[PDB]
Amino acid sequence: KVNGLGSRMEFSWTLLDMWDTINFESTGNLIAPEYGFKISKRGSSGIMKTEGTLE
Amino acid sequence: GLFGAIAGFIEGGWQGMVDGWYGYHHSNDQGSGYAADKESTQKAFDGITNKVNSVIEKMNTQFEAVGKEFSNLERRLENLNKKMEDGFLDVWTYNAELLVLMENERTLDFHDSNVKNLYDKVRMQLRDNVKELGNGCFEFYHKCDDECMNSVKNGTYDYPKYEEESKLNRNE
Ligand SMILES: *[C@@H]1O[C@H](CO)[C@@H](O[C@@H]2O[C@H](CO)[C@@H](O)[C@H](O)[C@H]2NC(C)=O)[C@H](O)[C@H]1NC(C)=O
Repeated sequence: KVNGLGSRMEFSWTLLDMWDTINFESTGNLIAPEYGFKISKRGSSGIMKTEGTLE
Repeated sequence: GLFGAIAGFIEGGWQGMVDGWYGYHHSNDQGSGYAADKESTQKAFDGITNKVNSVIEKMNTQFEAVGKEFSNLERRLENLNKKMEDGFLDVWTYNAELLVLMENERTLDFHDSNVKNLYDKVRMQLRDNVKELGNGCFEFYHKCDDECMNSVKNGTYDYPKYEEESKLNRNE
């Protein structure tokens, strides 16, 4: 039991290209997205652990 | 050092000279005092600033992002990233430290060469009109003055003028 539940929710993701369609189809157990995220990248970066104060 | 001037046959440095890196000290009938050599000092300064600008400005920029980015599913790729980081760390540390040592050795020797060269420039001009004391000084076999001292410093000294007077006082 994690947070009381013995069940789990497994998430996956994808990048849907422009002018392209996505197709969800399920007879059960689907946890559907209500939202998507527009995205752009000039380059990548990193993730920093600090605990405090952006100035 | 390498050219034997600084901490060499010229034992100490001059606190009294704030004017430059290398200069003269004259002691005559008028009065004593220090004076710098603008040419040699400025040349050295230009070279030295060009030196530290070389070891600083020649370094490549390269935007990067150092971090973990690898889960516990992949501890082999973590170890790979760690080997790489440390590999470069060992390279840059060793190279930087030895660079600084070798460059400092060169710099001190460079200064030594400059003083020695000024000494030789002077001695070559004065010739046997003076007694080379060996401490970095020259004792005149004649009577020089502020008007004559400036002649020595500025590169135009009249040897045949003081030739015969110096000779007689030399074999005195
Ligand atoms: C998804 O939507 C895009 C438009 O937002 C569609 O692309 C156009 O399709 C029409 C009909 O054939 C063409 O006349 C246009 O030339 C297309 N525009 C583009 C993107 O150049 C696309 O067909 C849609 N996908 C489907 C079939 O659902």
